[PDB]
Amino acid sequence: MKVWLVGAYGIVSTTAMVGARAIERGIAPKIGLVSELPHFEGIEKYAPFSFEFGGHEIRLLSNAYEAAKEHWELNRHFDREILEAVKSDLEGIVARKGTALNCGSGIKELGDIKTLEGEGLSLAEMVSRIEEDIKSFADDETVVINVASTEPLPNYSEEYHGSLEGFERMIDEDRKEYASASMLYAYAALKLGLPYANFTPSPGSAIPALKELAEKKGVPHAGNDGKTGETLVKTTLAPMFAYRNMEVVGWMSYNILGDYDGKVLSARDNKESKVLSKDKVLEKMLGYSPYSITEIQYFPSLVDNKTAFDFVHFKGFLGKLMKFYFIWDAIDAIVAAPLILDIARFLLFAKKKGVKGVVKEMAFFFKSPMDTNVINTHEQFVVLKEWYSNLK
Amino acid sequence: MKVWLVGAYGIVSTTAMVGARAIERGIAPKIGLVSELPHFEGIEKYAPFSFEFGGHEIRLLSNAYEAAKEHWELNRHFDREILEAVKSDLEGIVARKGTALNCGSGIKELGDIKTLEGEGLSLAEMVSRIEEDIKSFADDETVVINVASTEPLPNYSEEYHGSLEGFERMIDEDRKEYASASMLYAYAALKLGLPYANFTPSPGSAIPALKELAEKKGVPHAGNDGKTGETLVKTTLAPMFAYRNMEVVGWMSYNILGDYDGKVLSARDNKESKVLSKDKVLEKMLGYSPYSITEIQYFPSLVDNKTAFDFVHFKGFLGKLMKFYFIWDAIDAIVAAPLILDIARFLLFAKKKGVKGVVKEMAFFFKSPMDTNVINTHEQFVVLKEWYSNLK
Amino acid sequence: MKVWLVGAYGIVSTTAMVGARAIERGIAPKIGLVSELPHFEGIEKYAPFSFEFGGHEIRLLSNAYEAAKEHWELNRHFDREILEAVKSDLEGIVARKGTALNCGSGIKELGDIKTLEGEGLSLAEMVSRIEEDIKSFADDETVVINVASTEPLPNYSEEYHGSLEGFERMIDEDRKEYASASMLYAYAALKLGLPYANFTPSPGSAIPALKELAEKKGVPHAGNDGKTGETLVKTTLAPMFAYRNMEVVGWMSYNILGDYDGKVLSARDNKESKVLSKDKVLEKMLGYSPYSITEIQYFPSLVDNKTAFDFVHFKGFLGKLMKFYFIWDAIDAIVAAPLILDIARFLLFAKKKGVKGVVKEMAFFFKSPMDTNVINTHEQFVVLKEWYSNLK
Amino acid sequence: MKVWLVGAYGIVSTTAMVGARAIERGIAPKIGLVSELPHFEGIEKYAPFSFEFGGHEIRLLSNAYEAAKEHWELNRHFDREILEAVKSDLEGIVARKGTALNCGSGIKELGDIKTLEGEGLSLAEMVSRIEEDIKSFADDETVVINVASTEPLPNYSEEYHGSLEGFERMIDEDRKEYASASMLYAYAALKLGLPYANFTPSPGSAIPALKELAEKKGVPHAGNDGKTGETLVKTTLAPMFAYRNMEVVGWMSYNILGDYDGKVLSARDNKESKVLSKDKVLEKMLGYSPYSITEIQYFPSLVDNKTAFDFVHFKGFLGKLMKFYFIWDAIDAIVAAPLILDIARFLLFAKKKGVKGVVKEMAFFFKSPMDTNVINTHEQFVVLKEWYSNLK
Ligand SMILES: NC(=O)C1=CN([C@@H]2O[C@H](COP(=O)(O)OP(=O)(O)OC[C@H]3O[C@@H](n4cnc5c(N)ncnc54)[C@H](O)[C@@H]3O)[C@@H](O)[C@H]2O)C=CC1
Ligand SMILES: NC(=O)C1=CN([C@@H]2O[C@H](COP(=O)(O)OP(=O)(O)OC[C@H]3O[C@@H](n4cnc5c(N)ncnc54)[C@H](O)[C@@H]3O)[C@@H](O)[C@H]2O)C=CC1
Ligand SMILES: NC(=O)C1=CN([C@@H]2O[C@H](COP(=O)(O)OP(=O)(O)OC[C@H]3O[C@@H](n4cnc5c(N)ncnc54)[C@H](O)[C@@H]3O)[C@@H](O)[C@H]2O)C=CC1
Ligand SMILES: NC(=O)C1=CN([C@@H]2O[C@H](COP(=O)(O)OP(=O)(O)OC[C@H]3O[C@@H](n4cnc5c(N)ncnc54)[C@H](O)[C@@H]3O)[C@@H](O)[C@H]2O)C=CC1
Ligand SMILES: O=C(COP(=O)(O)O)[C@@H](O)[C@H](O)[C@H](O)C(O)O
Ligand SMILES: O=C(COP(=O)(O)O)[C@@H](O)[C@H](O)[C@H](O)C(O)O
Ligand SMILES: O=C(COP(=O)(O)O)[C@@H](O)[C@H](O)[C@H](O)C(O)O
Ligand SMILES: O=C(COP(=O)(O)O)[C@@H](O)[C@H](O)[C@H](O)C(O)O
Ligand code: NA
Ligand code: NA
Repeated sequence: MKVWLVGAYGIVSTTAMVGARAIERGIAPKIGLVSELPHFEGIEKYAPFSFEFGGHEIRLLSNAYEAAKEHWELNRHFDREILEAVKSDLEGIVARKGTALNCGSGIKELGDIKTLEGEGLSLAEMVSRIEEDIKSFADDETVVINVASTEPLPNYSEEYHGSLEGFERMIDEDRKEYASASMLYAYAALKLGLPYANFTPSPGSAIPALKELAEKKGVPHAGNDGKTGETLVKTTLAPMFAYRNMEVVGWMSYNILGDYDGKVLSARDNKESKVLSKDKVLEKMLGYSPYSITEIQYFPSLVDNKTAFDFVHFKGFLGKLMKFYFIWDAIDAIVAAPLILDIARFLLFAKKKGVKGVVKEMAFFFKSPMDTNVINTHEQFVVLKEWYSNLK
Repeated sequence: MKVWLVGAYGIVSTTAMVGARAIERGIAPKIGLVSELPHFEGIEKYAPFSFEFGGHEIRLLSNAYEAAKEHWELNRHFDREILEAVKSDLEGIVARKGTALNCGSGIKELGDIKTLEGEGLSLAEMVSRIEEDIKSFADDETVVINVASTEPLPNYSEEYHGSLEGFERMIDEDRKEYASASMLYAYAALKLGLPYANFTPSPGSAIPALKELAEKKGVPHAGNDGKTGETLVKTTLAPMFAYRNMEVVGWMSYNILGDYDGKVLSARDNKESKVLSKDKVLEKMLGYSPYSITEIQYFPSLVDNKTAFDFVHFKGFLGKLMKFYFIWDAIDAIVAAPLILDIARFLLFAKKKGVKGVVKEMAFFFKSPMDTNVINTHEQFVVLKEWYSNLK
Repeated sequence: MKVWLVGAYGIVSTTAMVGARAIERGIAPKIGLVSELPHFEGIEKYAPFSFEFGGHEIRLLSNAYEAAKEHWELNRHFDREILEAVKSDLEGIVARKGTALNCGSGIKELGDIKTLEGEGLSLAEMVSRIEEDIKSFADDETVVINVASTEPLPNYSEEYHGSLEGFERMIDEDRKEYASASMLYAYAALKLGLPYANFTPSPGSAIPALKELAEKKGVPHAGNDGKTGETLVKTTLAPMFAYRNMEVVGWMSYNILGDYDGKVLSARDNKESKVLSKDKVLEKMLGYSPYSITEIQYFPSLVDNKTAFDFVHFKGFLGKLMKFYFIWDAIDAIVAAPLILDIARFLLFAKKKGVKGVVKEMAFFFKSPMDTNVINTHEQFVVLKEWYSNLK
Repeated sequence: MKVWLVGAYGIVSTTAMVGARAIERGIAPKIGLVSELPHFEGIEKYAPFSFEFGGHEIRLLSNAYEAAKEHWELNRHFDREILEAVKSDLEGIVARKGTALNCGSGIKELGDIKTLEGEGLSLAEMVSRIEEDIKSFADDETVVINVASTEPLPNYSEEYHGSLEGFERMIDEDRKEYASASMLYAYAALKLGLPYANFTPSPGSAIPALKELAEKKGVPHAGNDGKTGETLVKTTLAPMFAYRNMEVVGWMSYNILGDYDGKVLSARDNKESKVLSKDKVLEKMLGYSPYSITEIQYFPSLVDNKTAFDFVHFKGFLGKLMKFYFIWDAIDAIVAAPLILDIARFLLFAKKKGVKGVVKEMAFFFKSPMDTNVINTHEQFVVLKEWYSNLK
């Protein structure tokens, strides 16, 4: 199959590229891959473990191997012998110039970038480069996945976002003020009839205009925002307190990381998309809102080794309060990269099975799942198991 | 309804007594009570929030109020104004002299005790005092719940434990070597046709002899071992790692507490029942055994404020290892006492609905659930919800 | 002796009042009191354990007992029987109306307040009420200690703060823009010849104008900012890494609390004084600056039970990095209140021994010690021991 | 200089070998080396950074490079490029066959071993091989350092250990029952006039017989037991509580590690030396004994990445209790290896400066310092600074 990756040279994207190839050459286990659990046997009939990559980037380096080695140099999150083995394959992967349109102040923190909007292109001219890049790569087994730096909350507009006819009116009128890059790549992929997922809290295809386009074109799509570590624990453990009829009176979630993700998120406008996504799950699960605080801070020594400190204060019998603390220490790229490969395969499955529009049953992968109030990790895992069985 | 409590003067038992009454007088919330969740509406038709207490003890103090105040003095785990309000009610609760038969070396740590076996009674003569105590209290809405100090692993015997006819042959032959107190109280309650639950890792009714008696007499029973804090988190979080296709390579669980429970468990023979119960859940959920360590140590300054430190080392994509840590800080009596009241009400429900034998669907309350391989907290909560709906 | 307390109805101030009296009535141990360590035997010759209180407040409640009970109701940080025992004594303590001049936006969070500036008084008229209040209370064994809500960083001015003649020119010209309440109370106390300490990161007497006045008047003074929990651990543990020739590459300090202190500090202008004070100690001890982050967030369920999460990332032999984590769980009022009593006694000692100006050797009590680069807790404790011996 | 290392192929020993050479070839920083702090400038006049190695082992592998690579393969605690750079140097280091005489049951856990006692040699014949090995290597700038697996507590004997004349009577009588390997290597080194340090809690030279021999021969010696991580924090932080007049009511120290050290310590007899050494520091610093628990457990996934969980429960003002928690995550070999090089250089310094007998002023390096009640890390660091200045 083919995966077009937005933000192709990022750490999640390149680790997924590295892992795909290492697994295919026989030199790495299949750990981490949900699509490889026993419940999903038979998936290889529809979406075999077999990948070619392309993508869009704004940080142009020469190819995906150079990009993979840069992140590896700082992180050493897989073995040198893997990097060497997949070098040749990755050196053949060369990203194309994307758009950082309205992606917030945090993009400054990436250093040397080049973008389509920086060439003076109108929105319509931009959309055409993007589509030309994707379609020249795409086949009948291609999916597009956004792994780009998180954008800030967009300037929402009813006219331009609330219908597909209004969204295309935006493009025709070149009204950039209301377009963000994640929407343009989503639009390009759905217009081309490719399945799409959004791994980030950017809006992507999560506006009605693009949901309406997905249904009309008969294309499945999924999102938003990879739920990979601290928020995974949150949607696993919060349920325990409800099962036992306990009130959660406060939940603190404090995250510190470095590398390119922590750097963009060091900016206040970019940080807000991610924080809101992480914060808001509590109410949806419990029915009420405990005093929550969720923060992300840059901490460069940690590089991609994001660490999360959480504290949960909660009331039990007779009203007495009590305390639970947890600390999560993981490489972000390691818990996210297999999910990119899972999402790609499940999208292809859903595509081959006639599924259109939001695949709400992929909520399990995401912090902010489209079209569903199923947040609980256990329930999400049941829904995804059952969804697959119903279509298999 | 009536609850006969084995270990009536313990902290869990007295906190439950205090809480029952405080709730009934209107001065405490219903937090902590599973049986008060919205899914279980209508339960009050079969098991209203309404309790009278009695029980067996070996530490004879004058009454349940003196016993409640002693634990309160050290713990202050509810307000003085609650203690004052429920004083009169508790002063009417007076335990009867039980048996500490073969309850292990740790019983020395309780100080001044008096027991039936210490009076020279045969097993048959013991069983008769126990039954006479219980039946003089019991009505058609009575349940017996074991909350006594944890016993060591028993000397298991096929003849004497593997059939009801062999168990009664033990009693007739006065073969004490093979009887433990928890089995004698279980036997007494089931012989009398009362529902029984075991809140501790002692054997209780979890031997075939007594399971066979429960079916024959048509009595429901449940157990074993309240799953209340660290093991609750364990059966909630371990699933997350399986959902994501991660290998758990080691799990450490280190617990330190004081008061009467930590004191009995300071003994190596008594400690083993509890440790095995806490340890063994991992395999049952995951399919394989990570390197696990589970310890309990006395730490007197903590009194009933058991604190648990856990560390989970686990492999993800590409085999890279990663770390999760958690610390649990709660009053044991506070997370256990509402469950005693829940178990009592659910037993009465099950009784009134024609249920006999092990109520496997009460696994949610227990670390070592009888007759079931459902360990996962989420699944256990679904089974209990569904069980109730099917009988309501 | 007498202690005039600025912020008399706060939690630290009232807990110190409660504790003083409980100790004097014989019903509480002397734990927590540095001045009661064996090295300081003989101090009772100069500063016996014997206290009368008065003070300034802007939250006017009826008396110090009402104020003590309000904090106790939420915190229960000492026993009911103590509160009852010291009730009569505290009911005789009635604060006088102070000034919240330029104390930042966070003062809104205290609710109902009344202030001298709110009466239209000029600076000179304000200074006169303050001095009249203090002098009508003061004797030859009186000290004034600021325990008021933390102010923001002041508008610093060379003319008005850099000399005593320029500071009094400010008062004569009624130039409020450049005066903050903490400076006015410091000025009032030093003008009256009373020793002064500042327990907060407000400026207080830490401007040259007031240091010059302290020397001229021959009055000892100390500050700034009680070092009581997380920053105490910081100045104790950071040294370990230097002793062992390790580079600290990052130190995160994340604090969450509620009650009146967390509420005022929830405001960004007020928060900054405290954060800078907590943050800046690292460089002073180590010689260089690790990447540090220090945050304070409101978390109301915790009330005065401030909890601190810290993480220290550090390099060792061969450059390999490594991790230390700590979590501090304490009642702020409990670790601060005995130090108020210690500071008062040590000030009186220093006064009776002819000491004038900044008592730099009291650095041990403070996060931002005036006139000293001795930050290390061990060194600070040696300096204070030696200082006392040299004057005893 | 030369360092003879007992347990030459262990992880601490080989990491120190690797580091020495990497530093000398210019490719690693001097971080971790106390002897490289600015206070110790001029030490290179007496003990330059310049090392040749030899040693005794019972696990015979071909040479020190093979041994270094085995630990590296599991731990990756320095870079591959370092291992490659120092390969040739280490391949020239070949250990000689030592003695595991009375080293406890845990030695079984090392797998394939060969020993002098296994050849049938008497004690006197053993002592002669050891001395012949050491003296054929030794020069006027040689030191012997024990880094061997921890032994159990020895069978102490007044006759055979309480005097040098009684110790040699043991050797003459071939009374093995009373000799342990660590004493034999200590004896061999001091008889040969070499300085000796003991990095482990084995007895080594810490018996009067050998202390008396050190004085008589005029040889300096130091020990016992590298204080490197959790116990370093303990002797740094415990003082804070005394400085502030707080009672420590309980301290739990729970350690889990794997590799060869955790494996030997998995045995109950070997574990006890280390646990007692770690536990007993509290009383010596504070004056009294808090309820302490100190445990070490094998946890193989962690290899040499020992992790320590500690909890400190302590009383403050008014008697209110409060909690501090810490977690230490470090590679044991990384915090210990530079200290071997420091100890060697400081021993040579002390030797060249006429120092004889126990160098009590090296207590800073050790958990159980000989001939001193100075336990506090700060005081220990002052003593070592001052000692060096006095002799420089
Ligand atoms: N555990 C994880 O790593 C999870 C990551 N995320 C999100 O996934 C995304 C990727 O994470 P990382 O790889 O760690 O960050 P990264 O910064 O290393 O990778 C993002 C890449 O996208 C490129 N990029 C940014 N904006 C672009 C645009 N508009 N068009 C084309 N390329 C663009 C950047 O040059 C960079 O190479 C981030 O947005 C992050 O918030 C979401 C949940 C969890
Ligand atoms: N969170 C919790 O508190 C949980 C508790 N458990 C178990 O529940 C039991 C009760 O816990 P606590 O109330 O904390 O302990 P506790 O020691 O305060 O209460 C037990 C009481 O039972 C009495 N007793 C002991 N053996 C007896 C016997 N053979 N016959 C009659 N009375 C006897 C003792 O005198 C004592 O009053 C313990 O076995 C504990 O292991 C199980 C899971 C969790
Ligand atoms: N561990 C601790 O509790 C430490 C506290 N601090 C500082 O000590 C101070 C006292 O702490 P808490 O008692 O917890 O806070 P609190 O808010 O309960 O007490 C402060 C009191 O001062 C009053 N106040 C505020 N501004 C005033 C003014 N300008 N004039 C007169 N009264 C005024 C308020 O009405 C309040 O009653 C805070 O500034 C805090 O930052 C410093 C280090 C540590
Ligand atoms: N942070 C640390 O690594 C600290 C280590 N220690 C002690 O330092 C010692 C070394 O630690 P590691 O290198 O981690 O362990 P390791 O087991 O990898 O190294 C010990 C080596 O000594 C050899 N050995 C054992 N007994 C011997 C004997 N009687 N004669 C000659 N060789 C013998 C073994 O074959 C092994 O190669 C251990 O005793 C440990 O308890 C003490 C404090 C801290
Ligand atoms: O999106 C998330 C959060 O997902 P979670 O790890 O909370 O499940 C992460 O990628 C995020 O960028 C940082 O790791 C976090 O420290 O802010
Ligand atoms: O039975 C348990 C364990 O249940 P868990 O809190 O692990 O779910 C507790 O009652 C036990 O006695 C101690 O709290 C534990 O420290 O040993
Ligand atoms: O001044 C300090 C800090 O002193 P430290 O406890 O850091 O030694 C505290 O009073 C502060 O107000 C909060 O507790 C902290 O969470 O911001
Ligand atoms: O000797 C010690 C303890 O020194 P500490 O790290 O406590 O300062 C260590 O080498 C020990 O072998 C283990 O790391 C510990 O987990 O038992
Ligand atoms: Na860690
Ligand atoms: Na806590």
